[PDB]
Amino acid sequence: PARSVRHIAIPAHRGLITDRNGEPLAVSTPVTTLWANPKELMTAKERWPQLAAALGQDTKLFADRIEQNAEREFIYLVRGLTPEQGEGVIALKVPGVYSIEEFRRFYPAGEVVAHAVGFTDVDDRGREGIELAFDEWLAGVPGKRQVLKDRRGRVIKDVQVTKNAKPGKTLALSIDLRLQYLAHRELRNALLENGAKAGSLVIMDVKTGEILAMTNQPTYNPNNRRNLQPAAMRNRAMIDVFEPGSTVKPFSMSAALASGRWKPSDIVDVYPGTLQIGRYTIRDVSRNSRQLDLTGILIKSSNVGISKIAFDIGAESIYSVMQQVGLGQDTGLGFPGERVGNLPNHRKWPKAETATLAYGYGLSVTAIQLAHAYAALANDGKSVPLSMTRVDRVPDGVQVISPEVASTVQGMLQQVVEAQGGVFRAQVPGYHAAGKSGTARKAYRSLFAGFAPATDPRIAMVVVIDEPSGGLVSAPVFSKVMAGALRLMNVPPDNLP
Repeated sequence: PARSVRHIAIPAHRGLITDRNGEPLAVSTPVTTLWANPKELMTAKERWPQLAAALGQDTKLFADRIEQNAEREFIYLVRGLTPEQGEGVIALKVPGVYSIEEFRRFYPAGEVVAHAVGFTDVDDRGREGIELAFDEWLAGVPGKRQVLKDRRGRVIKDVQVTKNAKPGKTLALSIDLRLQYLAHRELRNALLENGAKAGSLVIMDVKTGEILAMTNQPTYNPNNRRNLQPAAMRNRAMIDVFEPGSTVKPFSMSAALASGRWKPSDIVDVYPGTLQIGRYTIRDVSRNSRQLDLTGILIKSSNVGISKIAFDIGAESIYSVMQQVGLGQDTGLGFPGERVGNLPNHRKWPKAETATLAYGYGLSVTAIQLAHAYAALANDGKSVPLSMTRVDRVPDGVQVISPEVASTVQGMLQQVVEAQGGVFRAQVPGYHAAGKSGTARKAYRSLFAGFAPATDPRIAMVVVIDEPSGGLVSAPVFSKVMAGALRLMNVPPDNLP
């Protein structure tokens, strides 16, 4: 053409991501991009070597690159320069070479909140985490303007803006960066001490459904992704599925106490630590007991004890509690490759399946699901939807366990942490803590799920440590992060004289 009127897209500024207190976690930064018009470049060959050497390119590869594209009006030269190397190259004044400021993401907290926030691709689109999950909200609407272009396809005139670029909107996460630092650090120190390869730690507000901290090791620096490894990029807390084992026994007990047939002081004979059912044998981790009360069944994590209770009340009651607290269910968070795990259902529950569900081998969950289930028990039996964004108006949420049963089970989990023979390494200096260890098979994962303070719960937490060198590995991690979380949140002690 003698001349052509053309569309040009005006990029939108991507919305700021903050923590719940407004601390920046992802910010769109002006970067210097140099681009070129080959058609203009072909008229200034004597400038190429100087241009090549400025971009640190082999003269010949650069010349071959221009010649092989002599028919196009655009090629990137280099993206993500400081203003200085922009002006260092524009200083040359090569025909067909231009500087533009593009927006690129910077992650001020880096590796500390990598998995939760995620990262954008080269086109400034979300690739992982919140960046992908809220991409529409954050992206805004690119703009449009009419330009006039010559034979060589260069902008000779700005005609009009036809649509204004709409800025992306700010997003406050539920994450408290201070709790997230404490969690990242304590988990890192736990893997080292315990000789473990990987791990996750989730902290939830039991009243609001807010995820206050979500940390995975190993982690990566999202500002430097050249030496990428899918191992480091793995959001384990939302992706890793495991059999929760003893950590779901409190939901089996919740069904027992709601049945009308069981109270805490009731007794089960678990001698001799094994129970044959058809061809299958249920086996306890410790086999030194006869009569146990329901609290003792939790303290000893007796698979025999919880099996005999499950046979008495039926698997249907247990399945229903686990379903209602979200185990094996969609979290509704919309994070990419979030797994739902599996809470298998039956019309007919034989003894074998009934027992395996009750002691937590008949299902697979994520750390986030387990944390959400502990939040509902901790919130006196009321489930609140999970949120990764700051909650200002709390949803109504659902009464899934009766407050009386939830209170009784809280008191049981407090005695699991506090009673002689209990998980004493979970005790939280300040406050009555409540929780339960488990081991999930792989080699295995050490689990601890709990909440505090035990009387007036505020925070639920799950700690997963994969293949240490079982559950008395995770207990101390919970102790440290919980004390630290309750203090950063100015929660007051409930263990006083």
